[PDB]
Amino acid sequence: PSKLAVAVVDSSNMNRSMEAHNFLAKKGFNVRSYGTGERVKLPAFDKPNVYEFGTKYEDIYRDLESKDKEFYTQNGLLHMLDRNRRIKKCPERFQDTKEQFDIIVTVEERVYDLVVMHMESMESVDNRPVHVLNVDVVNNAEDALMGAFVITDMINMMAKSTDLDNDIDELIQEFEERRKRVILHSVLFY
Amino acid sequence: MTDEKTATARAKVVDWCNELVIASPSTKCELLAKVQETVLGSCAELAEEFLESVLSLAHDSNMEVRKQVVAFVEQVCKVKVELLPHVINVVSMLLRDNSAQVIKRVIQACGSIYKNGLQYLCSLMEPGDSAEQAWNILSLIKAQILDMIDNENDGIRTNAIKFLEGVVVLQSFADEDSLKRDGDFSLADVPDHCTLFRREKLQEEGNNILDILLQFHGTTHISSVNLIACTSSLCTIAKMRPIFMGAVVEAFKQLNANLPPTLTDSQVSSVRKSLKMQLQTLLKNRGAFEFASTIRGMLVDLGSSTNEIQKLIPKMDKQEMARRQKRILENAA
Repeated sequence: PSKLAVAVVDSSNMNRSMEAHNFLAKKGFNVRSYGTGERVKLPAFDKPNVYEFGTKYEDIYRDLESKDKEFYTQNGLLHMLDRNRRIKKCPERFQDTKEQFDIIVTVEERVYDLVVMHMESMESVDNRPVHVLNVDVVNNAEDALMGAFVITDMINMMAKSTDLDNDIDELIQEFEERRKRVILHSVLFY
Repeated sequence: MTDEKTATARAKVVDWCNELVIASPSTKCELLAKVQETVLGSCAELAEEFLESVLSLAHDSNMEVRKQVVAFVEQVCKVKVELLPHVINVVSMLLRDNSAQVIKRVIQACGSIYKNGLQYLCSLMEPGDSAEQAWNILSLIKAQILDMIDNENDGIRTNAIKFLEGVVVLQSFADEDSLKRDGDFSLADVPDHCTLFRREKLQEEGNNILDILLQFHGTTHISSVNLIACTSSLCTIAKMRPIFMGAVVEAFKQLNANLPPTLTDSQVSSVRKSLKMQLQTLLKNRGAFEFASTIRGMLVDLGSSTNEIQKLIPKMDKQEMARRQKRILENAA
């Protein structure tokens, strides 16, 4: 409805960012998503499924298919890869993008730190501020879905504001209260 | 030697400038985007004659249009900075704008505009009257934006703080301990042949803006966003100009001991996490040598381990330390 450029950021750019990306896009928002990790990591505990950022979601689908089509059908990972391939081609890395946002939402504190470190590491040119918010989302299928509803709810509330900068601290404060959550909120510059 | 390129480009923008007076504000922004990519990009020569066409749209009722004018004028000072006196008036005028969205965008653009404008004016050997006029508007822009730290809008205040950061950095001297930054410009880069202003007066202003930022940073009713922005701006200033390091470290020390009671528990965590990062950055600067133990004290208060802090301190040779240790002893007397 409103002209907010939003980004959702996680480790992977696979589960939690894509659940939120999906729901925000369906609400009509100019949304993009990214991962803060070095490489794309999917689920033995010491044996994960690793791929590069820039790898098509479809290539990851065919790789896990030919490895073991049955295991990744039972854990619903192929269902996730389905959703993501419909949203965009390949998962992207936040640290490499030249896109600018009004709001950035991270799904855990460790991601938040990564985003903030990165943004700060780059000298500001446009002098344009951006709000970085952290909403904790526990990394599993069920909680990534519930989390994506919260993030959507939070961005909807923020989209309603006629002056976001001037109202955002009050909005967060009362949102935190009503939803019994802690939203870390910082400001960074492009 | 000639060709068709200029004439073919002029015919394209004449068409676009004619559509503007009868176009909807949404169509006006599309048209202006195309006119800027041509007139400041593909065929840069077309700048001077289509200037007034674009600058007239600074009076348009739609704020998006007004914001596009700012975007254009900011580009003009980047690629055709010789046109600076012919555009700078609209910028000072747009700082009196009614829409906060326009004010914020103008302050943002004034960062590059003031740097590019200051670089160009002190480069001129025989500066004219138009150069004195442009400098006077730049002086007023600084004062205008400086007043906006007491604006009622939080977003305006944030942008104003960020603008003031670049001014302090420009209007101070770099040294050996300054962070290596590509386009870095200091009062050392301002020539003695320049009549337009004096290095001492700019330094005096830079020191006054810093004093204002240091005081602002220490108030009890500051917003969490303004506080975070101010803290990071103070960090940029100290790492760029380590002469201000002691003052910034003291401000940080005072803040961590007296967090404004207007901050929420979340805001405190947010402020402290940002403060931690700024302190870590400053500890990497060679100019922080004298304040290494103070900074360590605060980082320990903010949860850093002994080994995390230790890894940040730059390695120095003993002769370098002795130079510094003895400079610190002579300055104390």
